[PDB]
Amino acid sequence: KWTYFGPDGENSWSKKYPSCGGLLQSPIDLHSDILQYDASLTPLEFQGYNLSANKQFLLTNNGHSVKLNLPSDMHIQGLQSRYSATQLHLHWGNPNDPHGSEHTVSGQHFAAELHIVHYNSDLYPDASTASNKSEGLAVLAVLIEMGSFNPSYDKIFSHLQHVKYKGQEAFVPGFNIEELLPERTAEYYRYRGSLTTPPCNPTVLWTVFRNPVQISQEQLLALETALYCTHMDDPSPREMINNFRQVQKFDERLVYTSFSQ
Amino acid sequence: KWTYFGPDGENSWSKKYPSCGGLLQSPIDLHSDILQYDASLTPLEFQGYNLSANKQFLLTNNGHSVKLNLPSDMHIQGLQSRYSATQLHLHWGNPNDPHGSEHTVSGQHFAAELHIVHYNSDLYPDASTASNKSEGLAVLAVLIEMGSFNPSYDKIFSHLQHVKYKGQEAFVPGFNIEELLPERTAEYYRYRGSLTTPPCNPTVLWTVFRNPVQISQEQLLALETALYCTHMDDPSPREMINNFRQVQKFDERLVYTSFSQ
Ligand SMILES: NS(=O)(=O)c1ccc(C(=O)CSc2ncccn2)cc1Cl
Ligand SMILES: NS(=O)(=O)c1ccc(C(=O)CSc2ncccn2)cc1Cl
Ligand SMILES: [Zn+2]
Ligand SMILES: [Zn+2]
Repeated sequence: KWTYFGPDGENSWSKKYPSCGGLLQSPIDLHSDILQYDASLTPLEFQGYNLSANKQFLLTNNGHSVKLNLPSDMHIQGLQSRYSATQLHLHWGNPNDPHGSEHTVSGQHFAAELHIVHYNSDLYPDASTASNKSEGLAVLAVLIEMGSFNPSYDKIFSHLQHVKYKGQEAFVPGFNIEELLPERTAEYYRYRGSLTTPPCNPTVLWTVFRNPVQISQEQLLALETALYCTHMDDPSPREMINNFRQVQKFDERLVYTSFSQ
Repeated sequence: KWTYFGPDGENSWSKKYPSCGGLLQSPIDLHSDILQYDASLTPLEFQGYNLSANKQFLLTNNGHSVKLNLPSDMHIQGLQSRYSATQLHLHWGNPNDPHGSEHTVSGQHFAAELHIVHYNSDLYPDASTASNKSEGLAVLAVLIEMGSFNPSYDKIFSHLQHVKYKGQEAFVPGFNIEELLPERTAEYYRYRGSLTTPPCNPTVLWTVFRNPVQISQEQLLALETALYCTHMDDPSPREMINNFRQVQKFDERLVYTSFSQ
């Protein structure tokens, strides 16, 4: 029942979820004083991302974001264990303030952010089990800016009116998830952090790509107006808007970059 | 006991201090989309700021900042009530990331920030009693950046070595506190917010001057390195660094400015 707004908003999540008040919290502001190039951050490879258009994948409103379940044969190659996909979801702002990324760069929000959540399948049976274990999760984050219409993100957004309320589910035909990543995926920021939602487990290896992708103003408006945190029949509806956490203190951490300049 | 780092850091303040998770929280990012010129915002008058050079004022390290006590005949004229001074103090970062103001401007931190705390003396007998009451407090905030040596800030900084550890004290001879204000004090941001420290009561009328002041690199490194949060005998000393709160969400609200151009 945590939220992003009001009594149950983010400054109160530590009252029920202790790790939200603990170390290694995400998101953070990516700024020069804390960046250091690391030549050992070699390119990731995205395997099994081209999902069959003849198969379908479950989209669900979970009361906090919209998530698409992903198959465990989809994985990242190039980390020190195989990380297999489990779901992707987004964070965004609202129609009058389309500035709802979680990570910021030199103090600036992007319009929205996509997280593709993977868990260490070499060591764990599922993401749920991985989530409270050492380097159990790895997230790929894409910063999203207002720009051109994006047909690939639209393969998710064209289903939003069928998942408006908490608990609703819809099926999305498979498409190539790598089309949601930006240009030059070899350039990224890497750091050790946490889930950005309760229970804020400090068990995530973050990769934030350097380059944003664009979606249009109309696609942002659809995402910002389609969805509710609450059930269909709730007499106290709450719009799913501004579902991003503020940046966190970077208390002694560095962020490592695969690009020098 | 509340701190800015570790288990007792800002995400954890709302357990004991519930207003830290309530409405009207400060600090905030001051960015162009939420600014609105208000011609009602006339210049404040700083009355009794030229402190008798024949009086001494108590400087303390209270384990959270360095604070200078101020006399109640020093006040602001121009508000709906008279607001009398009680104390000033500062917030800063650390030498590896020397960007520790509390307010930001277009997403950017300044090096440090000075707050001159005043209370509504027309309504209340002292700042403690006013702190949790309607219209209780008014703070002037000066943004600080690195540049020229500043003799006036040195009137406080030259006593830092005497207040290294928590509980220590020193006496500062009176000087003209208006020298700590920037140029063109007619130009400011104004909004209703809260204490940025526990108990975070939403009872502060903020005035953040538009223009920063400068201190030298050596004065800024002194402020960042001079003080500890802990008592002198504490076998586990903690440096007093990064003593600023992260910015808070601020949606469907305006910050009024005395300047348009
Ligand atoms: N916003 S984010 O940080 O990318 C994030 C959001 C939700 C989840 C999960 O729910 C993973 S499954 C789980 N996690 C904790 C406790 C039981 N199950 C994981 C991640 Cl990495
Ligand atoms: N950082 S800040 O927001 O300028 C701020 C910091 C501390 C104090 C006080 O200590 C006011 S006196 C007091 N406050 C709360 C409880 C008992 N006494 C007041 C303000 Cl406005
Ligand atoms: Zn996320
Ligand atoms: Zn302060």
